[PDB]
Amino acid sequence: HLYKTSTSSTRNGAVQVKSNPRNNLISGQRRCGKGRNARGIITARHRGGGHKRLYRKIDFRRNEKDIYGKIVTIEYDPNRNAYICLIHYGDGEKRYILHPRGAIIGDTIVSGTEVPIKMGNALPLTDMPLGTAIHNIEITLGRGGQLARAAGAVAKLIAKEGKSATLKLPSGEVRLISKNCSATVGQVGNVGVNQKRLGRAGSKRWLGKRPVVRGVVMNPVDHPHGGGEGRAPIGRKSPTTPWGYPALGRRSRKRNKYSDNFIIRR
RNA sequence: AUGAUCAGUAGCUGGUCCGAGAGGAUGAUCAGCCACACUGGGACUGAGACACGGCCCAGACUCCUACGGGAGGCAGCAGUGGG
RNA sequence: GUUAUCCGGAAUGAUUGGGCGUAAAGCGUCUGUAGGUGGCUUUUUAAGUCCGCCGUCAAAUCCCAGGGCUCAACCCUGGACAGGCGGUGGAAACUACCAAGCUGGAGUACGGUAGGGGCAGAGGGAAUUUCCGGUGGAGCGGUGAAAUGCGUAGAGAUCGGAAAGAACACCAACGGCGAAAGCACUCUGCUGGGCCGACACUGACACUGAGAGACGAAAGCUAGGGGAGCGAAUGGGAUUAGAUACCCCAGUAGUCCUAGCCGUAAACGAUGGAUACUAGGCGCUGUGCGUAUCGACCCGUGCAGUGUUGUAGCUAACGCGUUAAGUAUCCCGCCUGGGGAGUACGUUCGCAAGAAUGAAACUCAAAGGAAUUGACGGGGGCCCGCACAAGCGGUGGAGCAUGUGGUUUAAUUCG
RNA sequence: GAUGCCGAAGGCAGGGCUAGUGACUGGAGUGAAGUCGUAACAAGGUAGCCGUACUGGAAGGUGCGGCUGGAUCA
RNA sequence: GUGAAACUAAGUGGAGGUCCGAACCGACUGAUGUUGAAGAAUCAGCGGAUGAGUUGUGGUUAGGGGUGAAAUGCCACUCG
RNA sequence: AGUAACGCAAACAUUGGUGAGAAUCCAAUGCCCCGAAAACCUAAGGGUUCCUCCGCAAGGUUCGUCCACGGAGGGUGAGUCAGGGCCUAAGAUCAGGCCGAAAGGCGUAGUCGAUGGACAACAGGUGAAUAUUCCUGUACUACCCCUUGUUGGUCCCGAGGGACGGAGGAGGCUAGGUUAGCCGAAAGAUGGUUAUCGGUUCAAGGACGCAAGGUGGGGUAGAGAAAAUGCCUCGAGCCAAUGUUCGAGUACCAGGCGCUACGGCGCUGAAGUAACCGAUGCCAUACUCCCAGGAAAAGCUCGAAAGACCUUCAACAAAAGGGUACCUGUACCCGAAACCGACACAGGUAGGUAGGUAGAGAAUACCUAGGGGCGCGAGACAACUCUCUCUAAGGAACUCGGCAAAAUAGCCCCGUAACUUCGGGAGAAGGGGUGCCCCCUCACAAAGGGGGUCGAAGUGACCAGGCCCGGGCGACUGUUUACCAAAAACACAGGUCUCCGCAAAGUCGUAAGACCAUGUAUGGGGGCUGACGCCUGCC
RNA sequence: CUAUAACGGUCCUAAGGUAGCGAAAUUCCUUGUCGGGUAAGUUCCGACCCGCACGAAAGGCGUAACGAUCUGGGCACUGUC
RNA sequence: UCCGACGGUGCCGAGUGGAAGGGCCGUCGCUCAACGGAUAAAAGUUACUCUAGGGAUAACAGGCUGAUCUUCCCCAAGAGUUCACAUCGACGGGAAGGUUUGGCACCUCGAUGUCGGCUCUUCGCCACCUGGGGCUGUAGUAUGUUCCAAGGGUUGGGCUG
Repeated sequence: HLYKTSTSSTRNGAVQVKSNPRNNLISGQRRCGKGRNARGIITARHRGGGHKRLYRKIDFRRNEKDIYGKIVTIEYDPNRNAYICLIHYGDGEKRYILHPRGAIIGDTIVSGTEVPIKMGNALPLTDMPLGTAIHNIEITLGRGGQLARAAGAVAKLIAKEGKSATLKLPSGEVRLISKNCSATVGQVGNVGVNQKRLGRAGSKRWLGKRPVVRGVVMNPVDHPHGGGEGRAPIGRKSPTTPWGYPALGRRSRKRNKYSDNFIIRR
């Protein structure tokens, strides 16, 4: 840790120390996915089970404009770890929005064109100096996708660029997307919240997904490779079904091809 | 902590040896005091020793035996063995 | 006579008697409890201290004077001493206690000054690298030479634009600030210390300080970010007898930020802090004054800071020299041969790497400091010989003479 | 006499501490002055050393920070 | 106790796939059986036991295909 | 071969009745076993196997006047229970439509389907077999219509309320139990005993809404948005186990009086209170804490640009009137021999109630209620086999292996090594006491501290770890070859490499569609490795 | 002084196995050798070591606790003998 | 062999006249070697195994046979101080027995369970001990060798299956 509110670390005593939640909810939920990795005919792509899910919620695109706000209190949501608060616009529109950084006390929070740049709400990139700290960009002028993982959701820019295309995605290198888009302009979601360690699985891993490791475990049928006294013919192409883990490369197009540039591969 | 407790070592002092002195090292002989006297423990007698040459019990040794059972201990003087 | 053993020689633990810039030695720097020390006046106490006296300090040793064994050793009279402790009757300057003050100590307020002091948040300029596009050509990069590498899927160079990180020229100065470490582009916000000046006020409320608490260059470590350049490691090229170095082309951790941790350095002025004194000549910052300051300036008076053929003095010498290792006082830390060691063991601290405290056996008789003479130097300054350079001829090639090694031989004699 | 308290000899379990010893093993001090380098001392010829980190037959090399008990006109 | 912090000594509280042990679940070892009670379990011991635990009911995937902490087991006393 | 077997080792016999005959039928006197069970109730399934009167060749691995056997009759009567009926999850189907050779797949409006949610009573008595349904006493809910009072009502809704989750830690209170009082009976076949045994019950509804550690009102104004934003005047509402009354000056009830085919029915019928201690029960769908922060709809309530309605129809309430509340199952069994396994095979199988004594305990052992003796016996009784007791000296010396046994195994207290990421091992190891009575209080529910005393033994019964040392491997818990191997196998978290800014990669599919994520590179997917510590070289 | 011979020379490769460990569940001959345990022990433990085919995350070297794991020893208790 | 290239030959050539093609004469292409050559073109495992058959085809074992192995014996230079044979005995030879190592693989793969230990034995012999004898470089006490004879008896543990 390097910032305040250090992550609690359960000292030794008995391998690990699970827990038992207990809270309340107030509307703002449909039912969320509750069928486990399936399809109705074939599970497809194994690894995925365990209960403890539900609770979906919404609010992403944000069509509201020049409307003040007031972040009431903070709140956490399953799956994605980066808070979501509950805010409270000047008028009284019940929403959530991705919890920026320095807030909780309400702060400003406001969307629309020509608004105070800091970490309010939606704000068209068309009106942005450099953009050293955005948040969640959108492929189009209406969606709210891309890096929605508030935590670590970073994507610098290139000061002022024409042709209506900039954005500097993290591990995704740099690409070109419409400029007529908007974002929360937060680019924050706490990094220490994910800095913590799982522990030793059991009551922390399975409670979210089935075993992630498979191993050779022999059996030429159960897996493209296997057999032998104990060792495994690794490297000799052993991916589940013609895959190819040694890079190779994918995603091939010609017309609607990738508009990303630079993209270094070391 | 102006240092308890613990561990190693040791009788104390008057004095002795050295040193110009201070100090340092010791305290054999003579004398005062303390402690012990086969080892551990205990009491009795008596003004006083719970007492080398007193008693009782236990232990390790030495010696006697009709082995049933008993007798001793110089860290008093002179001496023996041993070191 | 030898050996053993204590003391002396050892002012080599020094209380009388020593030291810590370089020889062993100030802990890396502050704050601060206990402890040690503490300005000036009067009164008082008089505990310490001092005077006298009364007890005890056994005798015998030791010492002084005097006796007896024919001397002496030895024995012996009296005295001295037993440096101490307690008590009583005094003395009162000093130290200490108590009371009332004073002020030069120290502290505070008022008004100003300088500074990279510190923390946080912004913003500014050059350059480097990278991405895209234009122009254009075959070379570029690099070295003592080269090569690896980048190049005609066309770099470099050049121009336009973008992204990003770090440090921030000049001013910078023998400068300044800070306890130390350390800290410099500009701005704002909060904040510490130092200094001067007419003063106003308290009033010694002080100094130092084991333990303890806090701060710590860089490197390193934990978690999360960032990453232009540089660059441990590592991979190639080159050099070389070899180089798993120096040098060349790349390059990871790291270097940067937040938080926590480790606490070490020629943490060096290698000379701990505080105070009072002792010859002088030049360089900063505040303030007073100087025909009305007519001026760049002139004459003082304080803080901090260099050099000095720096004097006395001090020092082994080098050197220091009122910011002295000069003359003194207060208190704390440290050393008392070299190697082994600042390691081993144990305790404590740490995530780890390790830090702190700290031995002995054995072994040598030497380690070490300054300075002196000379030599040496792929150190410097200046100078002389075919010494080089300028030039001619020659050797090493050839046949032959001769000398020497090696070989051979009974010897192929010796130097 | 019996009984009870205290109680030495002696007995049991588990620790601390100390001396001796121990396959094997680390570092260190010496002796022929052997083998491979020559790292330091004159800028010893990439100045040296201190702390720290990594690497290497070895002396040692390299990075960062710092000092000079560094030569030189820089 | 420190200027304020970490610290420490009680109490409170309460976590831990924790410890012991029934129901339950899962089953290592020995014996009795193995034309047996039973086409394989019982008896005397053992492991787990608020847990990635277990169970009742219903549904979704099913063979060259599904599922699988994959034994290539299982897919209803059969099966790579 | 007529050998074995006649199916857990919870033994059985006797006096009578009936019959041709009965050890196993029935009746009576007992033994014995179980006692959170081989009791009862209920779901699934089964499904008439329940009851009664008869018969029995076959089915009951003995007979049988016995039977869940056969052959004839009789018997499941609730608007409140349950299933239909409203609503809804996984999921199925699914107009038009999107797709696919045909077939068909997928999928929405909409429409089905639960172990989910939503209105309403019990206590007695009666019958050979049923009963919260028959009967008696006392109550409740919803709809329609009517009467009275008041008031504006009003869709496939908006909003509120419904939707419940973990674990852990306090108190009260209830089932129920014990003691005492009271009532009734017996006061007694070896001594003593005027005191022994039994009962002491009692539901909903309604009122009460219970000294309470559960959970800020009200009024006015606002064309965009509004889980809403500003003032004023006073501050004291919901939810809720239990108890106390009415309900029961009743019924029930020990025990009698009569009858009796003797199984059982009529009549009558006293006491019916208090104190102490409860639980994994209830208020706690709570609260505290914590985090892997964990269904939907309807019923209900309220509001609806007061659109449609508009002296109306309706809404609320009152008589807590009157009428109505249609259709089915509901017998028996149900960790049981009528269920699932070919049988009456000790195998397997969800939920609920569940007492006394000792004990922490639904442990264990012995007793209640209640349910059984498991359906071949009697003698003999040697070898041998199966399940066990007790066993001189020594002691594993057996053996592939101390397998199998034995033993250890209670609580409190004292004490406890190497090592440690120092959480542990430490329930190490190794010891002592705890019985009973009396006294201190002639009880402060226990416990402790003294004294005295009994037996060989005092957790003395059941129940109830064996410990220590060194070493290989896997960190561990967990999972796995369901019916011989469950292990250093597998799994696990940690680390790293690689692919994807996406209608994803990738997986299912000829397609559509869809899973993967309504997430998103501290995401996710695939491979190897795989706790941590020191490290992970050259090519 | 034998061995050792760290040194050197030479041939062959992409580079030629570093640290640690090693007769270890992976060295046939090794029933190995030395030392400890036993009256005796090809079993086990501690080392040396000439590891025939140990070896760095298809992991190497350690490692508290944990496991109905595998191997060996001792005490109490056992006719298991 | 078949598939094909090309020349010659008016042989034929599906309406006719030609042609393509075919036929005939002549030649060429195939480590087609596993070469009387199955394809133009095709390597392994199966301790998961399954099925059809046989011992005419193996493994344990019986049997035939049996060089090797075991035992005994002949000639005999020498060792044993001397001396060949108390004992032993080189260079070679002849047999018995039969449990070793093999061949055979004759009878059994519509099957006869491998080793070892434990329990309980049976027989023979060139029996180690007890008994009766010869020689002895056997003094005695004890041994060496040989002959008859087994009547009987003939061990407990550490380690390893």
